[PDB]
Amino acid sequence: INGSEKVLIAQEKMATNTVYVFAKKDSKYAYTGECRSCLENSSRPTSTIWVSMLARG
Amino acid sequence: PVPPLSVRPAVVMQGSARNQDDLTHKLADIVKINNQLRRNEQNGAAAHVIAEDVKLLQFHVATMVDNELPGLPRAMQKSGRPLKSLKQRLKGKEGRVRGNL
Amino acid sequence: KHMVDDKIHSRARGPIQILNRQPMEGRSRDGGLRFGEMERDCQIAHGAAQFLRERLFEASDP
Amino acid sequence: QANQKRITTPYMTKYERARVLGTRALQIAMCAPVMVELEGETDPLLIAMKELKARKIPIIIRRYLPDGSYEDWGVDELIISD
Amino acid sequence: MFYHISLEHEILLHPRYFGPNLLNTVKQKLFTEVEGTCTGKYGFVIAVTTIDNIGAGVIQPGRGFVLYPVKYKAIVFRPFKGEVVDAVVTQVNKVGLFTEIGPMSCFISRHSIPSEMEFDPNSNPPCYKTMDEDIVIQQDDEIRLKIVGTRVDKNDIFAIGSLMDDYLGLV
Amino acid sequence: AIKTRIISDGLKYSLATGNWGDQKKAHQARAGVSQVLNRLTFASTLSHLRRLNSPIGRDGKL
RNA sequence: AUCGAGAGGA
DNA sequence: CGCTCTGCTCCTTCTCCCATCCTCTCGATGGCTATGAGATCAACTAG
DNA sequence: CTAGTTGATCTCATATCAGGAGAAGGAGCAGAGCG
Repeated sequence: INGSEKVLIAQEKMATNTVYVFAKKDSKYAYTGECRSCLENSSRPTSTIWVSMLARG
Repeated sequence: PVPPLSVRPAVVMQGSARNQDDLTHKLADIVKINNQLRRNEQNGAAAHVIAEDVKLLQFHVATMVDNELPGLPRAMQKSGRPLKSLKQRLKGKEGRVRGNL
Repeated sequence: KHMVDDKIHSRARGPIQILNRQPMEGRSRDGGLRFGEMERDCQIAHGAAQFLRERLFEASDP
Repeated sequence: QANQKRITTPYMTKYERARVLGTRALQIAMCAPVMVELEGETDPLLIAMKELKARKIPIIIRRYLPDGSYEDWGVDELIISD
Repeated sequence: MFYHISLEHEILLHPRYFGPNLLNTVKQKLFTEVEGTCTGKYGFVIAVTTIDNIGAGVIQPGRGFVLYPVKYKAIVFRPFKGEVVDAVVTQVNKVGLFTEIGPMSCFISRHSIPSEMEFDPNSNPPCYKTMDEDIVIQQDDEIRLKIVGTRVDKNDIFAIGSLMDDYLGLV
Repeated sequence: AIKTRIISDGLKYSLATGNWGDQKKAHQARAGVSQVLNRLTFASTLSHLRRLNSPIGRDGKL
């Protein structure tokens, strides 16, 4: 580009369409299951859906 | 108070194009809206129009002295970079106090 | 790649920045070296008040 | 403050020695008379150190106290250690 | 007005003048500094009378100089509005009359002078004379005046006087 | 109707600067993509071409 | 020249 | 017998800070509205 | 001194995700006086 050799660096990201159950120590939720969902042929950003459990008390 | 030219130097580029400081661009916005409000109060203008003009003048002055107001939009400039207000000029590291004194 | 000739630099009353009339930054700009906050603290501990004033007032931007 | 009773140390501090030597060296460099004899010394710092060793520096150290008063000590009145 | 006032000053001294005689050098430097000087607030200083005190000389750090604060008795001259003083006439002209009060030279316009004293450029000495030609105000004469205005230029005071008030005339 | 400068200048700008996103959103855009190829030695070029990046943020101290 | 970004050195 | 005045707790904003110094490349940055008439004034250009 | 001409200078028109930690406000509320 404009005589300058430019190299694209591969960028890490969490995989999509997979359910990942984490547990944040400092939060109102005990457990949270997230899913960054994205249609096969991308047209919009990743729509993250969370399904959490409220912490006891 | 509009500062002197030393606080906002107009640096000349390689050619003759004199680039103005962020403070000068912001003062240009402030003077524009101030004159606009002055004429709108002097001549025909609706109350809501004057209110919008006063709101924009408030935004310009606030973003001149402090640009990182939570929630509000950042005062923009050409190339999509936010302006450096008087507060960022001396806020922390690489400011006046820590970075030049 | 790190050869000393590309790193050696010296200054004695060279160009200064426009906004604050202090030495420039870099070898390429013939700039001066930064006498930072930690250097100020070191010289305060030394008790060298005139050297501290020379570095932070007289050798930078009188 | 009563000069008959000065409460500060009778020793010259390292900072007092440093500043007195620098000041007197500048004075010598600006063509002030020298109080000691000189063999071949031309560096003002060497002359100032010779004057300090000889106790012949015409300077008074005004040491300020936290309360606001001060005590005046002649360089010949203080004990030079280093 | 002649007066005798104590005044304060501070003067720097180079290291060359430390020497075996120091107080004398500060004294003479003060004299050469404020002898014949003039200030608008204390008026003109005719001379310095006597040096009262020579404060402790403080060595300025980073500079070889030493500043000595001096207190000295000096006699000043300050003209005042409404004051009456005897003056000596020096020049007569159709624009006005010039008289010297000590170091100052004051000019009086014909408008301020009473209309009785005519111009007389035809006289051999330029002089002011009345209808009767009794009073004669010419060069080198001694005449009383009332100082009405004062003006300082380049730190030098120049006064203005009036001859209108009664009993202000030739001595 | 087709002002071709959108696609052309967009891809060119993004690869030229590394700010990965629209040129107007120059602060919401994430930089460090599309770096200048390192041509100092053949190993540096190969490694730069096989480089991966975890965009966790260098400021993060976890 | 300025600003930013990036790559590095200790 | 219902009102006030606390002052405790739980949450919510909100705002501040995030080592020092040094070298280099590389991209972006550029701000231009118009036109005409009336009037004053201050400087030449003759008188 | 007196007009007359000529520039400058100014005024007026017409367009529409892997932070944290502390401080301050606020709200719900338990309870104590107390008229």
